Amino acid sequence: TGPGNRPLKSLSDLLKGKQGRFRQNLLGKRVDYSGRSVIVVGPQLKLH
Amino acid sequence: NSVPGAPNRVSFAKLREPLEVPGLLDVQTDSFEWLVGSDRWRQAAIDRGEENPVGGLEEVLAELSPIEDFSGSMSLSFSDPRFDEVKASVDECKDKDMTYAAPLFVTAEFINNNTGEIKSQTVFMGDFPMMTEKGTFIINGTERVVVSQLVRSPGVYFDETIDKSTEKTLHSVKVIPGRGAWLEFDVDKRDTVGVRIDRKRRQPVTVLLKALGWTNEQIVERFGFSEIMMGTLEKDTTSGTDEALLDIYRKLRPGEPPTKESAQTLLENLFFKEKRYDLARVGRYKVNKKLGLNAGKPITSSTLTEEDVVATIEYLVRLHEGQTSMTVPGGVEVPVEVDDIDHFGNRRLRTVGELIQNQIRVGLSRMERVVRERMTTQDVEAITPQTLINIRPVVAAIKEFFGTSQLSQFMDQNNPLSGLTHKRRLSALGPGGLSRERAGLEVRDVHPSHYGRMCPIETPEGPNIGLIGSLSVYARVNPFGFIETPYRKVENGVVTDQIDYLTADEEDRHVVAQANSPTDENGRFTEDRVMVRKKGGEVEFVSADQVDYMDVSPRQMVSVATAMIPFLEHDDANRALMGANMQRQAVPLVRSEAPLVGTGMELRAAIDAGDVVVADKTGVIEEVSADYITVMADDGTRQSYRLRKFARSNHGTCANQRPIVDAGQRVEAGQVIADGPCTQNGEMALGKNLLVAIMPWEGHNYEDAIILSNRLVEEDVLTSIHIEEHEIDARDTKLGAEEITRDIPNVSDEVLADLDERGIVRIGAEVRDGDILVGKVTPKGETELTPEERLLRAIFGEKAREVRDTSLKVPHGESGKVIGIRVFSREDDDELPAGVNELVRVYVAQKRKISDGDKLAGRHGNKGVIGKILPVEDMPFLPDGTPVDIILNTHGVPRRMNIGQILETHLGWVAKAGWNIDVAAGVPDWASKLPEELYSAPADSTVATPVFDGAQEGELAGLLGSTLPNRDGEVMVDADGKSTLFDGRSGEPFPYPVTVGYMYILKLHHLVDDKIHARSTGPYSMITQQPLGGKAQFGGQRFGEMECWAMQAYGAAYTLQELLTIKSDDTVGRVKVYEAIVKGENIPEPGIPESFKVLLKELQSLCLNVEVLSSDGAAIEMRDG
Amino acid sequence: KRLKVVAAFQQSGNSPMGMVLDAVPVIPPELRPMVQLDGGRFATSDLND
Repeated sequence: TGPGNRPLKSLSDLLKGKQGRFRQNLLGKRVDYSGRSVIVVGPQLKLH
Repeated sequence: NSVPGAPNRVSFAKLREPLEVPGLLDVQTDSFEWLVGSDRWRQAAIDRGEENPVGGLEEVLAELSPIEDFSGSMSLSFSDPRFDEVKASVDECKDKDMTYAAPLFVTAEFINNNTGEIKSQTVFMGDFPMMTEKGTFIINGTERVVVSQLVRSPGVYFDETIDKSTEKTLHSVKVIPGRGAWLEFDVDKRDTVGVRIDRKRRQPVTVLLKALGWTNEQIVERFGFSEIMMGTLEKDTTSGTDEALLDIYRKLRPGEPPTKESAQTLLENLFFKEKRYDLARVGRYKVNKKLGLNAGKPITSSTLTEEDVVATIEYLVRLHEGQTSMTVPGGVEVPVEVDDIDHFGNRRLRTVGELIQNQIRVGLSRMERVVRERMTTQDVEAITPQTLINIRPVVAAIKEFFGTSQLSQFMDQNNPLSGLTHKRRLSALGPGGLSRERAGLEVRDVHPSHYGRMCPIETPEGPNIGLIGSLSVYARVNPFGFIETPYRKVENGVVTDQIDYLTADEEDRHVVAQANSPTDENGRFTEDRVMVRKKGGEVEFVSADQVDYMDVSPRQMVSVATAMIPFLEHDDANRALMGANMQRQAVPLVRSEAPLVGTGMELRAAIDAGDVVVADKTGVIEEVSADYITVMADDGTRQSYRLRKFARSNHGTCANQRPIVDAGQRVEAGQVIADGPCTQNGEMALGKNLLVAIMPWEGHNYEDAIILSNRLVEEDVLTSIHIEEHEIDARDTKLGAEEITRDIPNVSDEVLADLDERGIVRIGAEVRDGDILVGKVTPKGETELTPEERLLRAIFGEKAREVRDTSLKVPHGESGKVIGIRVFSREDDDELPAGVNELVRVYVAQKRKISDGDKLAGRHGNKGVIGKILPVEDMPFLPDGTPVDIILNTHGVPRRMNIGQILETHLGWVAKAGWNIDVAAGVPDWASKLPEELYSAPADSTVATPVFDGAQEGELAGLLGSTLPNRDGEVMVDADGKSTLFDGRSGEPFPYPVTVGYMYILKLHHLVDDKIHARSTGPYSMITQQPLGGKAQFGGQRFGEMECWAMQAYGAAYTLQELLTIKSDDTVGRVKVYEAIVKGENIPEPGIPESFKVLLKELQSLCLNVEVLSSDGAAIEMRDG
Repeated sequence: KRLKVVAAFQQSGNSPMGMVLDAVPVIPPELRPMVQLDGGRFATSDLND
């Protein structure tokens, strides 16, 4: 453990878990040209 | 009535209140004043029955007073904790970013036993933080709240299980102390009682009994009533006492060579000593009550004893046999039964004082270790108290608690209700408590012991459901940490005026009636059958003679937030939960308006919240202004009150106070003198009353959407002020010093137009996105410029200066007006941190109107985002010509079981219509139980509907039929609560009447301005070259594994490939794609993501030979570049 | 089970000697960065320790 009684992070801890290398950084990433916002209803729009 | 200056709000309540609502902030103030040991706490303890009350500091000092070394020649003692005056006021602490603390002095005495010479000095222990008058701690300039923690009290707990391999019942008992080892006894399939000292393996309890000094004859004569004990004793296979003690030592401490005295010392240290075992006062009391030991004696010892262990074993064996009674030798008979660990008699509450006391205890233990270390190294005859005491660990522990602990949180300051509920919160999470993952569907339940102690409605609906709750209105806290609730004692069917505070254990013994039971003028129950609650909840009907207690109010089970929902009993539990949670989230508007229909918990909630200004002593107003009020008094003393004006709260909202008094007006002590943010005339006002029509409308309110009129935008009805704070500091770097100035090497000239001579913006200057607020610059060092840049600078003459611009700029998507600048400089003796030379903070205020995407809600759990803001002439209007303000869909009401809003709507109309019941030919039958003051009201009058005792359906229908006409002498809404609306954009009246009324709606703190985010290219991460995340960092949106599955199912290989490669990780691909897009060519082929190379390096660092093979069979090097 | 492990070692051309280490590889520094946070404070990756 280090300061605050927090166990140190080894290589296996890098490679394992949901927060590990594989699941967090290889099967899913953050991408450019992307946005996010609240949705409201537009009834005058077409299906496309 | 009780409040001196209060608006007139007629009430539909039909029951008298024997007990008034207590102080809503006592749960914090009482605990902290117990910790400090104030005089009023001492007086309260004495008047309640006392022996020698001691505060938390006194208790920890007394438990640590004898500090002796191994030789026994020296000792150090601490006594007499004393607090001096406060270093600074609250406003100074918040302005200068200080801590509201007071000095602590403890008298330390050193005794040298061999020579008999004693020394005594007054030792300074540090600046102990002090709670303010509102229950908050100002730490580093920020208000923080310590949340009470629900934990399991120490004691003995008996449990029973059924085995699925043999279908037999197995019992067990666990002794759970505070800061001690665990002792468990159990009965297994082989009917062999086994004890597991600490967390070791099982051993028959006969071995433990023999090790305690007992013999075979003692066990036979003690446990001669049972059979399993005899079977265990026959199979012990260990005779005598020394052999059993050696076996216990070998099992407990393997690898240590045993001797005769070591095992005895180990056992004494484990169980029968104050050093390493401490059944606290709560634990001692619980064990004494459970086992019937030491009945009457004061709680002085705090350690386990052999009598307790033998009583526990006897209780366990008699419980397994089936006996329902047991009398320990020299004890009082107690019932034999299992214990429920979720019972409120087994769960206690650690308030702020107890947590601070535990932290002080840890700090004192560290200080004692340091003192003992220093005692043996220094020379005698020169040791003094002040050369041994290192006070640093104590203050360090206190600071660590106040800045790291989960139970010390930022105060919620959306509105006064947010803070009031925050201070009254009971949390089951934190150090020594449960975790949100290791908690099953057993503790997240409404136990029948929560009635009157914990609100079953108000709890988070996310992953923390049931792990966080709120205190009830009338709930108190025992000195032991248990929650008490008041009940009226009844005798022979007559309800008396004596109120007794009972806990869950005391409540279970008696049978408690319901506060709505009809009583006569004296208290005799008019009806024989009475609804009561028996032991295990057990709602039942009993005769009027069995009852021995009654509730004080119908709303004893609800909290403050849940008590402000009118027609609560008509709403389902889920919708009421949502309504309370969203009512805590309202934002203050520029102008406040109290609801037409309320519950009466508005004066008390606003006054006890503290955001309102209340006169201290009776007198007359002399000078009233927008920022100060001067009050004279009959005594002859002037009181000056300063009002907060446009002050930013913890969450960005505007918190300003305005006077509601005039010069010459005579006020009374306790009368409200200046409203707060969400306060009108001293009452809580979180929203606005709007004319609502319940109907579908062209699909613009489809699926929980809301249509608003444009009158709200024009007249600034739902308009709120939001203040943002930006701070920047010029520190000292290794390459040079950072200077705040308006130089800014490479910019235009019009950017620096709003900056003054010192390089900061001017007050009142409007700022847009990207505008410079504070002009800073940093040393750059020697860098090799590009030849093209050098040639351009030579052409244009702009000399390259070795400074890099790091100005403070307005974040993306933000704007407003500058209203305040605060400057701190080290050269003016300002307590800046190390290295920092200058600091400057700028406040930007913005007025936000209602817009599409903002979330509105009500008090009944009906929420929705605005999907349309129609013009005034497009809204449906009454035949008088009055347009409606909001349109709510019909399809969302019936399937959510929250029709209380509809009732509110009807009542709201009557409130803003006036009514006059026609008392001609006698009082109408439906109005038999209405109070005489409700027979007629004028227009715009406000009415009160208490939670579980208010207006009925028949009274509502009668009042709908009895409303008075408008200015034209006609009625717009008939007896059914429906009106004939016209179509705004067509002119034809709607074919059927539509429900219209007035509803009180709230503007929640979920605005699109804080939600909208977009990015094309921005900052990236370091190890894996992927975009950051979050709006505050201009990050990207995560394309997780589920989205990858969706793309794979669609069959879109190229979209997925480009998303993974050239938008996240392909370092060359990103710049090539940007260049191709700008120049207009085709998008190039993707490369290799960097995350794969990082993974390969991480695998190789684990001595794994991972290599990529080509078709030939060679190895492909990953060192391209 | 023993035959599973032994035949696993026999089929491949490797040797069991790889289970005992004589040298410990060290990851490149940029994967365990020592960065200077604004204000002068530094940061470590817990692998340096």
